[PDB]
Amino acid sequence: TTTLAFRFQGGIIVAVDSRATAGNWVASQTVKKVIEINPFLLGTMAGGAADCQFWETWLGSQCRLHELREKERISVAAASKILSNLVYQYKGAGLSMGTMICGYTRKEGPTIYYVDSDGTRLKGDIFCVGSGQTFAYGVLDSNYKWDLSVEDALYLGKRSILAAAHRDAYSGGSVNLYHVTEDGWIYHGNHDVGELFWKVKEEEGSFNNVIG
Amino acid sequence: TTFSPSGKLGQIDYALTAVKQGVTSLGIKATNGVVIATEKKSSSPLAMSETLSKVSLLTPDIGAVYSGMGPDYRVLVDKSRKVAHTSYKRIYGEYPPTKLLVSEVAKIMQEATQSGGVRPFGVSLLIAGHDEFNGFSLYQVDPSGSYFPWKATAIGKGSVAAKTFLEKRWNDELELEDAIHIALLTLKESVEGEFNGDTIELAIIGDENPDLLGYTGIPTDKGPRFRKLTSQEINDRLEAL
Amino acid sequence: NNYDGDTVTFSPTGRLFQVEYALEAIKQGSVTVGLRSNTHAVLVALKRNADELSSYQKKIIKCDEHMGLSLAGLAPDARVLSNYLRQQCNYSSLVFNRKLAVERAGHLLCDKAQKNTQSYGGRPYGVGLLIIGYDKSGAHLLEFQPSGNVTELYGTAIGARSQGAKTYLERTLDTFIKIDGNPDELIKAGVEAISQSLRDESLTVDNLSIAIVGKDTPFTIYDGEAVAKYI
Amino acid sequence: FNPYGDNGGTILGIAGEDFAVLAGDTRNITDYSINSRYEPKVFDCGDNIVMSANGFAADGDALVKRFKNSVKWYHFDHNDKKLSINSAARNIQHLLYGKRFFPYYVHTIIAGLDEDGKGAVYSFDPVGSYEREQCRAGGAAASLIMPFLDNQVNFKNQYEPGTNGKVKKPLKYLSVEEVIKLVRDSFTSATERHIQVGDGLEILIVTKDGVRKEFYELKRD
Amino acid sequence: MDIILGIRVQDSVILASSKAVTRGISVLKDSDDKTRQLSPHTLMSFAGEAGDTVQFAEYIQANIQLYSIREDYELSPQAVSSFVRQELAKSIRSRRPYQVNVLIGGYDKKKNKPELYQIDYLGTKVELPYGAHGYSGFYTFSLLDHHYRPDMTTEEGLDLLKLCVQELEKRMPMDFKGVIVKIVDKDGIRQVDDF
Amino acid sequence: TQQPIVTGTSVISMKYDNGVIIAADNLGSYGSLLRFNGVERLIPVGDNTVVGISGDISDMQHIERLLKDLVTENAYDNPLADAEEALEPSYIFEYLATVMYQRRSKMNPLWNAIIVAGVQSNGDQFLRYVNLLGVTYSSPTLATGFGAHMANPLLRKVVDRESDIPKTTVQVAEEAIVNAMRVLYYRDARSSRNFSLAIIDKNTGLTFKKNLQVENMKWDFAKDIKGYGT
Amino acid sequence: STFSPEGRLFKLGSTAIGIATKEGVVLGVEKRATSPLLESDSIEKIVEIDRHIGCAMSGLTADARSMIEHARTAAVTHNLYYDEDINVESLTQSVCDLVALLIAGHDADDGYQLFHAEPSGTFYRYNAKAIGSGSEGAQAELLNEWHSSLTLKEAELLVLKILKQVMEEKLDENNAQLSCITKQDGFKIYDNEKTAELIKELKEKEA
Amino acid sequence: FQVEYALEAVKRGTCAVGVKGKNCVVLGCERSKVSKIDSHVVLSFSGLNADSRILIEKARVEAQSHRLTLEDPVTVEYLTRYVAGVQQRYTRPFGVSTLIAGFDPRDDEPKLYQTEPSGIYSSWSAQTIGRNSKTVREFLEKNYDRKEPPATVEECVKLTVRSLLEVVQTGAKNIEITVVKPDSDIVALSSEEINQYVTQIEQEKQEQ
Amino acid sequence: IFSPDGHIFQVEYALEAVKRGTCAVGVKGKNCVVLGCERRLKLQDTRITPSKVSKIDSHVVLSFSGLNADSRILIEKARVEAQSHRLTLEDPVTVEYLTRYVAGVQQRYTQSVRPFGVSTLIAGFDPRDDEPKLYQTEPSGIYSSWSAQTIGRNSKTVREFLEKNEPPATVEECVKLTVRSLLEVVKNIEITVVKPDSDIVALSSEEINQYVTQIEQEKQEQ
Repeated sequence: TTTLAFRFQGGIIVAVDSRATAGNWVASQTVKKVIEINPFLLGTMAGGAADCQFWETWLGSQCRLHELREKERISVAAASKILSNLVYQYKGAGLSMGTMICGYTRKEGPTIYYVDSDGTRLKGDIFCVGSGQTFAYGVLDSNYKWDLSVEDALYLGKRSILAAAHRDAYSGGSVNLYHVTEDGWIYHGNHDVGELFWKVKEEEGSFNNVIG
Repeated sequence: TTFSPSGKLGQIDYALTAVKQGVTSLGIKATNGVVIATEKKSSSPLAMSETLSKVSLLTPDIGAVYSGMGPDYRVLVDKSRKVAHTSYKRIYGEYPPTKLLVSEVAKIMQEATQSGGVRPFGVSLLIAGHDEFNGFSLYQVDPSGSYFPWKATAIGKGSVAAKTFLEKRWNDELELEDAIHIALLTLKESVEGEFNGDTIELAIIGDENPDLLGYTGIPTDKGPRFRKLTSQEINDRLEAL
Repeated sequence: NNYDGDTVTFSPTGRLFQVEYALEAIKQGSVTVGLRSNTHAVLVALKRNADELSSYQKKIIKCDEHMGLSLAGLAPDARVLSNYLRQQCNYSSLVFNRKLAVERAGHLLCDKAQKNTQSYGGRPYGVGLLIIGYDKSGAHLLEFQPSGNVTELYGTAIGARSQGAKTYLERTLDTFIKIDGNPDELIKAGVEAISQSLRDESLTVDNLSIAIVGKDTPFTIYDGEAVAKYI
Repeated sequence: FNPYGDNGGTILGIAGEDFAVLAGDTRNITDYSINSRYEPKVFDCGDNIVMSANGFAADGDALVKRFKNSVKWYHFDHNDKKLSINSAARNIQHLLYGKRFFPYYVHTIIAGLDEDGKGAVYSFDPVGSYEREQCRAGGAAASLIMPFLDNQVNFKNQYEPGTNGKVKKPLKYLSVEEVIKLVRDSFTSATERHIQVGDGLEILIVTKDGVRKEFYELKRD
Repeated sequence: MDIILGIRVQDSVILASSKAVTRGISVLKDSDDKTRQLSPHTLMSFAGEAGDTVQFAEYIQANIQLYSIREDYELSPQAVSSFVRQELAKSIRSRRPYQVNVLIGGYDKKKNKPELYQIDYLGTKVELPYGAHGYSGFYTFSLLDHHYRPDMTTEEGLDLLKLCVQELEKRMPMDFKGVIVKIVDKDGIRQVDDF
Repeated sequence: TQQPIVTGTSVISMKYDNGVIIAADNLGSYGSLLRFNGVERLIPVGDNTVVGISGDISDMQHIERLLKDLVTENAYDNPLADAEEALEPSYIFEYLATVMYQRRSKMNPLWNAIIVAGVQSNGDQFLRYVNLLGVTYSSPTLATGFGAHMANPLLRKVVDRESDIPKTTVQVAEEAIVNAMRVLYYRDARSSRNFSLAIIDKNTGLTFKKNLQVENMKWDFAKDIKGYGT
Repeated sequence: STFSPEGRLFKLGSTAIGIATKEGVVLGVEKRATSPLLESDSIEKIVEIDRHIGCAMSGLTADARSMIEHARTAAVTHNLYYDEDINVESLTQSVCDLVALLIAGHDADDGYQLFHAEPSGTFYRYNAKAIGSGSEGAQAELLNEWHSSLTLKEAELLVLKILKQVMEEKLDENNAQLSCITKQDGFKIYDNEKTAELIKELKEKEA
Repeated sequence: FQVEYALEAVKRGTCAVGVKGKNCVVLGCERSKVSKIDSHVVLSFSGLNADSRILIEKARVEAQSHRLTLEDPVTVEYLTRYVAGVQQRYTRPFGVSTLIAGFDPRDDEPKLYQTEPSGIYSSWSAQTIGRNSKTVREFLEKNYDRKEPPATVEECVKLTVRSLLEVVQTGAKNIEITVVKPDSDIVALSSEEINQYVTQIEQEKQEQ
Repeated sequence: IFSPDGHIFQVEYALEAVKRGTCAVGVKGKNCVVLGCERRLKLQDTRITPSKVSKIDSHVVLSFSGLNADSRILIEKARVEAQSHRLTLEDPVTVEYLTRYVAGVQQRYTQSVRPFGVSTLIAGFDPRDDEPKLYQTEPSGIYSSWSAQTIGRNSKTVREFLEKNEPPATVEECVKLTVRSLLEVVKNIEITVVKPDSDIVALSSEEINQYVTQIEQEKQEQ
């Protein structure tokens, strides 16, 4: 799996692949690796599909109880803290989770919290998660800028996931992109790697070692 | 058990009345020992009064006597033994001193005075004992859990007359045998019925009794200081009386 | 009197006042009629509305395709008893693949209701139920009361003014038990019986509720437009 | 004490416009011994839904019984109303994840028509994790069955001739009969090359007209 | 792996902790602060397993703040360190031990003395003039033994800390991405921009 | 139970045109020691049901007690219990399967394999298998232990599919069962010469032929074998 | 916990009114701030149970608030377990399975519903209902005015007229409050401006 | 009538007064009842101070537990809700009414609330609880204006002291004042400060 | 359960029981805190009878009035808590902290069984400070600081005497004020001198006699 999320002047760009695998057998190529907690909060699942999907769906219900009780949205810090505490209380029980809690709040701005099985919770501007995280980092750290335009940030996320999909066996499928804006999150669609790769090779001229 | 508008605990006074209805029991401290005495009534001439002893051992250094409801005394006594072993000797390797065991027994009786669903115990105890640090001791423990040390005291239906007699007889230089003499006289003056070694019973917290230790060859262990006076031992003193 | 206020106290005459007042609780409720033939069992209920602007209470509870019941008295106690009956039938199905026999269900409800009439702190169920079902032994109809008594019956009526309905059922007993091969006449006899218990009111498409179960009929409840053909 | 086994079954859900198909072999296995030739593992679940819990047979039975209980209780509470495919998917997810640390080793598939009338197939892992899919094989011969279904149902790696690999073949709908033919051929191949498949093929068809069951013979050797 | 160092100076306690956060093959962050302000004049730095460090740090901080709120005065650094030790030692025999080593540097406003306590994950409290946890002590202790004095001012302490940190950079294989240095003294807690 | 100590080896059964036939040997083996030869592993539970059990003998006796308790508790407040609302084979099997699966889930399994054979009140034959893991299935022929490998092919040669059941008479099925017993006696080291056979017929009810002997053994060819190689 | 010999087990609050229509359900509550210092915006006599269910109450006493929390938990857990919003009647049953209440909301099973808990805890579905001391006078007007073709626009003025008729003080956007649930918008509370313009519409009707 | 008797017990507690300004919220009490629950929020009570201890400790523990479960500190709304919830759960019940005031995390709007033995709580711009709460509340209604609110800390403290001095015998020794300000800038007015303001108002009261 | 009009029955009756108990007196000095009790019988064992003043820790003592049986429970609760505080924190309990705990334990029995019929004065010094401390408690579970205060059956009288009788300067004046309060209200008096550094001492009968004879000579003078 490859997932990345980076803050920039226009908000947050969240990109993830689609492939899910069980050994060598590729189980599916259309796994939705973003759980949509609320119109302003976005989970990014990696590792174990069952654990992430179930516990972030439950986090959605906790968020709903939060608005109903307090009439204001759960902060990104609060949701990430709930998830971190929950995952921590099952440490050693076998949970397999890597989660970036991306959201936007009036009193927080754009914010990303990295959460994983071992209980860690990190606030940060750039995160890559999954088996392909290093390949995504190689591109993000070499191309990331705070003042990227929205189109350039979307393309950077798409390209960073494409690199990991190319180089990592467990990170193929298709690229799903989300843009967490001041007024919510925008789903910028699904891009199949089998076409994105050739489009990017032609336009950039990169992947010069790949025959074609 | 709750406070009455006058500030008194309501049902405790009834337990004290039950104690006042009990048979006379005595305690006297000599400089070198302690005597506890009491008359034992009988339900019928056929009953073997020798089966029941109103005086009972709590620890080899501590003994107890009572006036009031006998079954309550019996259950309180085996509770007292259980606490004296489990709570103190199991930890410190030694028997609790008279003060500590008296405190634990008072706690046992006070729990009933401060808990619902149970009535207070209907017995007042005189717990005689000895310590290496506090020395000889004699404590009266009331149904309320209030306990106070006494030089000499009496409880039961003969309480007031026996107390006024002890106040005359007691002095700071009594030896244990003088205390036994005074106890015999005081309890004889209070027994309305027959008075002999089988109706009266005595126990003493005195010097060590290695003859009762039951084994030999350990110089450090000393043996019980509590011992009951047999019917023949009491008859000897009443004859010499 | 001083023996009325507790369920665990016999009166000097040996009566359990706290249970007889539970029976009065059913006597407060509206009438519901039940009757059976050898092949079909039918329930008929006169529902109540709190106000002209208010909908009527559902007096028929469907357990499943082979069993169901109706209510008279405190509805929440009916909820509790019906969900317990559901639990028992569901447990039987899971653990044995066995349709819980209607007599077994009746006696299970009897046993559960008896407990409240013996232990302190519990309140007798202020609701009586008519239970119908069809199983391997044919159609059944049961009468349940707060005291725990459960009775198997050809027909009966519980609730306010149910005595007239019971009198009509007793009069026509030899007739409706003969009804064979068709449910229409049985439902007609049921609605005729319930009509005996109406004062200053009449059966209407909104008051009446009808249910039936039988050999060819999984438990179905007719109401609204469906019951128009019987009123 | 090993509390798990593998009874060697295969199931296959395919969805399209107007219909959903859930097919699975009837062979039952323990090691290299055939337990029974005809043990259905695809079930008509009522409410126009079809369910299968292929994998370890005992856990399949247990999970199916639990889901029957849950759907019946849903009928008890919500006035006998029809249960939707997504509601069933969430119910099964909660059933499966309720035993996270002692999982049901069964790969569950439910197929049916969604609230919009379009075919839907939901597939679960032993822990939960349901994904709605256009087609999804499962069980022993999933790896044999599924690539061919990709090639035929979705025309992956197929391009219009003469376009030199630039124009993909469009994904026109398969009719129900064509899906039956594909399922039969795929299960024939799985039977022929997989030792755990070949006794009998049972197919349940879901459409607005209701569930429809068809049975086909396999090699049985 | 983490670096956490502490030096007790005549007037102040100087705590330094590594900025890197490593998870598996990749460094996730290079600016992490491995410290929590237990009280206005008490500061704690922690090292150990990923979730355990922060979870224990926040649990301890919440408990210390609750105690301070309840009693309406700041707990002495000795009391804070004893509470932390009791929580750590109480955990190793529980189902979920905290694999967390902590250095508590505080200024005792009542004794008017800086105090540094080293507490390992087993619950071994010891008051030290200079402390280090894990392998970070294997390089720094000899240098600290050589150059340390009781009477240093905070600036000589920072120079000594520079020596220790650059020794760690030289000889130690891991890249800990520098340290973040905080001084605890009479005036409270502050951070040094570039010691 | 974590390990079987004393065990009964195998049970076989098949359904014929009018009912089910089931058989099992009477030997419980303590390891390789053929210790107890009088064990009965066919458990009648009515005129329409018989339960065959394999595996641990103590767990078999526990299961027999469970079946006795089922029969006892079914009759409570059940005036019809002797002719309808009586315990069908399906109810017995479902209760046993639930118990077995629950024990499995608690990691305290009954080390038994159980074949519940009988006829439903509607006359349909009932024949299902359940083992310690809770795995259940039905087939025209069922077998346990070495029967699943040795005997089951022989029975399947008679009734290979559901279409063959009405073609199979009582005598054909009984001959098949007896031949399967003879083969299992030949080749199963845990088996015994003595076995019990029960026939449930939709018309004539339960027949229970106990302590049958394996007969027509073939050994006279053994005199010509002269050891390994030469 | 004890029956009387008649078979029964052994009103002063502020008024709340509600109307149900083919187009939506409208709820209204008397605010009656006890002092000008009291934050009128902090008087939440109407609360959301779920995105399509709201509850109007005579008074948000803590016993009511615990029931609100239980109902909210029931709705949220129903969504979690079934991936579907709780039906109104199912929610009322769950709360009953747990003060005068007007549980009202919308669903695709029975459309627009309003529920009132009778003193014995048995919920009744209503076309129009009022509670509190004003119910005694309100009920006759509700019986008079409701008709099957009642529009939401007319229902708002109906509830406002009931409030005007029963309230102790001249209606304004602060002393009384409205809320409605609609299939498209869900449960929403009329802001002070909308309440104000509706009050002016009521005055224009009076004029 | 148990809660009614609890309210009667409240009627015998010392009076407490709260006032909210544009940038300040000030609590006053007759002769510290105003006690800090978290760095940014305080609680004041009137009634059985014996029963108030359990409520205060539960509130403090809940505030810290919330800060531990969620990264964010408690809001005044949340703390008021918890106080009401606990105060219900014992319905002998606590014979205490309370005020809760402070600021939300990274907030700028002062909050003030009141809570009752019934468990009822509501937001107030100014409120009183205790024995003479009726007179002080009547006095406040004619001296506070929603459409002309206090602008500065000085105005808030002046209004609180003036309200308390309506019934208080001798202010310098019989009243106490605490000032709550954004970002945990809470402060308690010292003797010389309170005496300064008290004398400032005294110079005017004598004139009329 | 509350009484109508806001009273609490059992606490009022526990206060009555306290009022009928024997007295306990306290005086706090500039440099020490002195607690005094009147012992208020000819056969009662004086040598071993416990003094009413009890240690709760090395630096703090407790004195009580009312039911003697309940005083033991209260004292053991306080001692256990004082040692538990040192188990959790190094620093010993402050006097304020200990009085707060005893108030809480008294209160908890009123809402939970009967209240303790005990009221207490608490004195001591903080673990490393030197200011005198004196505090009071009653069955309701409320506490306050004091300069000199008394509890028990003579309180209605001796309390005004102590109000009549600028804190005293030196321990001689402290013990003098205590004994003069005991004697002026009408030598059998316990006097316990509490001093920083955990020096807690009870004055002997002969020391009491010296002070008492000096004060009676002063009383003769007038």
